[PDB]
Amino acid sequence: MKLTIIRLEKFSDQDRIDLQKIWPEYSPSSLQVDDNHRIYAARFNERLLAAVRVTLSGTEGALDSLRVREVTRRRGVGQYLLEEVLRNNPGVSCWWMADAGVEDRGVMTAFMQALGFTAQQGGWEKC
Amino acid sequence: MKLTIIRLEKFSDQDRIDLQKIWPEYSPSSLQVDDNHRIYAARFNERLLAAVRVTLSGTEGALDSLRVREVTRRRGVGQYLLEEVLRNNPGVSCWWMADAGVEDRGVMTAFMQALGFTAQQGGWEKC
Amino acid sequence: MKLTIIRLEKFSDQDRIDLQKIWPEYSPSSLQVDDNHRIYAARFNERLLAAVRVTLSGTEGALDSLRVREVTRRRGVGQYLLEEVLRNNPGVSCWWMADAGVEDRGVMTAFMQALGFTAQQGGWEKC
Amino acid sequence: MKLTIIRLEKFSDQDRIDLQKIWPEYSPSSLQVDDNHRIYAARFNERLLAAVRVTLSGTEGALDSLRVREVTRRRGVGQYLLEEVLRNNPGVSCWWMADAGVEDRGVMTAFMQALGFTAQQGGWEKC
Amino acid sequence: SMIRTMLQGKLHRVKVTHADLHYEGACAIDQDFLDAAGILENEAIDIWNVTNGKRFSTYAIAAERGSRIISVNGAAAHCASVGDIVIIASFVTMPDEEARTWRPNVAYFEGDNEMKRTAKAIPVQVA
Amino acid sequence: SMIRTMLQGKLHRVKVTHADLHYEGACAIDQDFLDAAGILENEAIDIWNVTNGKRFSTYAIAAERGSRIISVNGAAAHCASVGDIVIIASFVTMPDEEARTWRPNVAYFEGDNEMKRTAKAIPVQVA
Amino acid sequence: SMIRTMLQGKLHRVKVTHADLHYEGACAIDQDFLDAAGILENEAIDIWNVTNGKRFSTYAIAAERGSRIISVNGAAAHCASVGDIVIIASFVTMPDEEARTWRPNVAYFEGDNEMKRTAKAIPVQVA
Amino acid sequence: SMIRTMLQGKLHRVKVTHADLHYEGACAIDQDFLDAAGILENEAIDIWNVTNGKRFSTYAIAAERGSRIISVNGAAAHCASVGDIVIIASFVTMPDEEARTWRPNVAYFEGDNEMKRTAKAIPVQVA
Ligand SMILES: CC(=O)SCCNC(=O)CCNC(=O)[C@H](O)C(C)(C)COP(=O)(O)OP(=O)(O)OC[C@H]1O[C@@H](n2cnc3c(N)ncnc32)[C@H](O)[C@@H]1OP(=O)(O)O
Ligand SMILES: CC(=O)SCCNC(=O)CCNC(=O)[C@H](O)C(C)(C)COP(=O)(O)OP(=O)(O)OC[C@H]1O[C@@H](n2cnc3c(N)ncnc32)[C@H](O)[C@@H]1OP(=O)(O)O
Ligand SMILES: CC(=O)SCCNC(=O)CCNC(=O)[C@H](O)C(C)(C)COP(=O)(O)OP(=O)(O)OC[C@H]1O[C@@H](n2cnc3c(N)ncnc32)[C@H](O)[C@@H]1OP(=O)(O)O
Ligand SMILES: CC(=O)SCCNC(=O)CCNC(=O)[C@H](O)C(C)(C)COP(=O)(O)OP(=O)(O)OC[C@H]1O[C@@H](n2cnc3c(N)ncnc32)[C@H](O)[C@@H]1OP(=O)(O)O
Ligand SMILES: [Mg+2]
Ligand SMILES: [Mg+2]
Ligand SMILES: [Mg+2]
Ligand SMILES: [Mg+2]
Repeated sequence: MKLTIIRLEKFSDQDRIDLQKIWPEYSPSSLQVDDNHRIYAARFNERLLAAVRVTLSGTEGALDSLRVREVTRRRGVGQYLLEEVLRNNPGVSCWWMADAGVEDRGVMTAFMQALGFTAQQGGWEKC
Repeated sequence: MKLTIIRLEKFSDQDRIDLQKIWPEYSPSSLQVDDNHRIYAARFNERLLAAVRVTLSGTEGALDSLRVREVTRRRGVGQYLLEEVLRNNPGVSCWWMADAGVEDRGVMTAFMQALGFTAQQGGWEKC
Repeated sequence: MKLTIIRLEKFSDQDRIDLQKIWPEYSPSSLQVDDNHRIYAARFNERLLAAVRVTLSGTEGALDSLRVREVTRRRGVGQYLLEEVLRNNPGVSCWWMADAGVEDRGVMTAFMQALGFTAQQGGWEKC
Repeated sequence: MKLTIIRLEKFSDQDRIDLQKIWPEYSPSSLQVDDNHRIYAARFNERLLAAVRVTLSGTEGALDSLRVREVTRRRGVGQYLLEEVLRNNPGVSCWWMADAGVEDRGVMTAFMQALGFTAQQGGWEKC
Repeated sequence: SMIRTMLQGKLHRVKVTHADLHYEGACAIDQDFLDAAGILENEAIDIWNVTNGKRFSTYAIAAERGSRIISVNGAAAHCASVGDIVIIASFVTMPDEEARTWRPNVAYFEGDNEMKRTAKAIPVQVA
Repeated sequence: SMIRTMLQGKLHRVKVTHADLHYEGACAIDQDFLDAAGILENEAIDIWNVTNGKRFSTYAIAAERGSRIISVNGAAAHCASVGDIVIIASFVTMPDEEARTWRPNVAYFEGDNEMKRTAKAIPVQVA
Repeated sequence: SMIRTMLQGKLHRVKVTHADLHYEGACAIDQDFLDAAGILENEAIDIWNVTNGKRFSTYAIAAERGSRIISVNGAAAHCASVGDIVIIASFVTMPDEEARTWRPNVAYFEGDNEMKRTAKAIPVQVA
Repeated sequence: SMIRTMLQGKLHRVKVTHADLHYEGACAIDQDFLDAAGILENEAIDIWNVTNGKRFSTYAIAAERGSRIISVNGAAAHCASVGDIVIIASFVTMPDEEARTWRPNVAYFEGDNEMKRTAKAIPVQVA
């Protein structure tokens, strides 16, 4: 189906294969999911193309491990994933993403700016 | 069906709904219809897009309340409605439309001129 | 069917109607046809568009009354009719057309020239 | 079928007709075929368009009688035939074609150069 | 310099008058009708059959001015019968800037191919 | 100056709301939907029916802004029924250089023609 | 700068000589025939089958000059059989000004693909 | 300035790997395959099905480089099944002068979408 943002609470074996490609450094299910530790993923034609982890603390929210598969970058996937994360957590009024793991901090900043985040020491904020 | 000019002698409920949109200021059937007080309407795909009232006095004829729905203006509907009114009342050799109710007298004059009417005090004439 | 040159030896009623349009001045069958007095016609989609009369005297041949319907001129019909007449009378080595009846002698000469005829007093020749 | 390079070990009657057109100077089967004397041919829509004879001597290989039908030249057929000959005799590290029979030595040299052969006295070499 | 494909003109609901497999090519149209819709002799046209649902593309030729002929000819006669109601359209290309203000040539027919109305715009369909 | 044909924009999975053989021409589309996909009034559009498999070409007209109407009209109503799910596309031409960086206008629909998402790119399908 | 699509040329009523699913691409045409109709190798052509009614589009390749071959190849061989009578056309685009004086290249065939006539215009169909 | 429509490139006899009504749009093609045939993401392509005879037009999207995927998606999945053998083509327009020397990008496939050969010309079919 068309590009869709989903919250993954349980993982199929396809999901497991896809998440290994998106996140080679992590071993599912080292990945914990509960009500405050979320994983959102972009799904397109029964495959995941991008993922991010979300940590909620009421009005504060942290983002880490945002990654879009190299093959499908600059097609708006990253942006749609993040907007759906913001939109579906309307309780959060302050978001943080630390610059950890980021390949290319220059690209990340231009992306986070398009989405309205301000660059700060160690990260990006929208708050 | 294609754009058609009709004389309405009886009104369906669709006609009533359509005439309320064309003429919010009037309450059908406050609207009297007899042999000398006519209503002509432009019909397109089972809906009315424009209407006008016609009063006949033999060789003299009055027009009032000419209105085309805003959404479908400048597509020739107003012009076709008026030509069919003139053509189908070939006994009338003198026509008058008073400038009453007119939103934009500037637009009206350019329209009535395209149709061959002369601007006069209080109205337009073709005679 | 496609444009075809035919020798008419017998005339249908369609042929009669068509020849009246091509030749209003003649009354079929005032028109005599035998082995030396021929009528060739251009036929297109079961109608005649052009006709000419051919008189043969062995190695000499006369053409008269060449006419293509006004509606279908300058589409190559006249030229094809004449080529088929020449081609199908390969015994004739000298052809004459008199300028009689011709509307526009200027147009006729340019046509007869395209076909390789020389203008002469009273006519055209190819010989 | 699409353009295909084949090694002909037996010849149909179509093959015989085709080889006569490609090689009018030879009479099949004057043409000997064994393990060291090969004929490769370009086949396209059940017809042969080009042929060449191959003589193998272990690491040395000779080519003669390369010809593409005139009608289908400069469509890449000659080049594909030769590449498939080289590719399918990977044991041969030194190839020779003598300039015998060649119509247009100028065209041949530009072709053999495109394929990486060097012009030499009496022929072309890739070695 | 993005180029759009725009409806140039249409003949709305003409009746097929002739259909014959043996005629040449491929829709013959009364001259007056072509002029009304801005369609040219030899131009590509699309034909949509309201009677039987078939949609096919061909090119237009002229039929005699005033004949009212819609002749569906050759292979196309598999797609329509005498008396079918069809829509005939052509399409042109132009830069986006011109396309935003383009007005098509539209002609409306009733009864025995009687041209009822020409216009330059199609109204908006309302709820 | 090689010119490519590029997907200009699409309405993805709209529902047919009306279909009637007696309506004029040939797909009426809510104004807002046309704007979202960059499609113009009178532009050629292709319609692909997911419900029944039919693929046909027509041209677009406007329907009243906010109506959500997808009206399949005239001959086209042989190709779709009320409630069918369709994709509507238009295509433009541009030089190869511009085509390599072109981004189409894409609009996504769910439920009762509710526009869910607009975008400028389609993701890459992964294994 | 409105651009029209015009019939460039046609082969009128040729006979299919070969049809095979296993051949490559997609209509092979005698060279002489292509020249007569101004059709180019690799050009898009439309094929209209008079024998069975099918209408399809493909592209032309050359067949050997003088062979008289009309070979319908690959997927297209689902659309025609050996002996079917077809019309082959191509279309070009040009500015409206040039289109008004355009003359197509037309070639007429009979019997075993014998070219009978070339011409530059199609006559007018008369009542 | 007559403009021709020329075969730009083709993928010859690829195998459909996926077909699903529920996927978005409308043929996803391995990146490497697009490059080989000069076909662009979002470009209009024609698909000819050798297995079942269907001919339809759509537009191309990218699939992951090296996947070998030919995915027939959305409404198009009514026209092809997993394992069907198809030909994929695109077409471009260029002036007649350039068209006479144009060479298409052609790619040939065997077995499990293994690219066997790229070329720039199709040979001439001989008798
Ligand atoms: C374990 C871990 O995962 S640690 C975390 C590691 N993560 C990373 O290293 C990030 C690697 N990069 C990525 O994943 C992607 O490149 C992202 C998330 C930065 C961007 O995702 P995308 O889907 O490619 O971006 P998207 O196309 O949605 O971009 C939207 C906007 O961002 C901006 N943008 C994105 N990429 C770029 C770029 N390379 N240069 C400039 N601007 C850019 C543009 O404004 C763009 O809008 P446009 O296409 O209209 O210009
Ligand atoms: C209770 C009551 O109803 S009181 C009466 C109230 N009525 C009003 O206030 C009138 C409101 N306006 C309207 O209804 C419409 O705008 C009308 C009747 C003036 C015009 O109807 P339309 O269908 O829009 O006009 P149509 O497209 O037929 O115009 C024909 C010609 O008129 C002229 N014309 C129309 N609108 C304009 C304009 N806005 N500016 C300049 N010329 C115009 C043009 O010459 C046009 O021909 P073109 O399109 O070839 O240039
Ligand atoms: C009772 C009786 O019938 S009396 C005889 C009366 N006949 C007449 O008065 C002749 C009336 N005119 C006609 O019938 C036609 O105009 C004819 C026969 C002169 C020409 O027939 P057409 O079918 O129109 O000519 P066709 O298109 O075949 O012309 C071929 C060539 O002739 C020349 N030609 C024809 N018409 C013209 C013209 N009007 N101006 C210049 N050259 C012309 C051109 O070279 C043309 O080739 P082109 O189109 O490649 O330029
Ligand atoms: C008994 C006997 O047979 S004796 C042997 C007799 N043989 C001969 O006389 C050879 C006659 N000529 C031929 O058969 C052909 O012309 C050949 C074999 C030289 C070339 O075959 P083709 O299939 O036409 O060549 P092909 O199209 O594959 O050419 C590939 C490259 O060769 C070069 N080439 C081929 N022909 C030419 C030419 N005429 N001029 C310049 N370069 C050329 C080009 O680089 C070309 O690549 P391009 O099209 O990308 O420019
Ligand atoms: Mg992306
Ligand atoms: Mg209007
Ligand atoms: Mg003529
Ligand atoms: Mg060659």
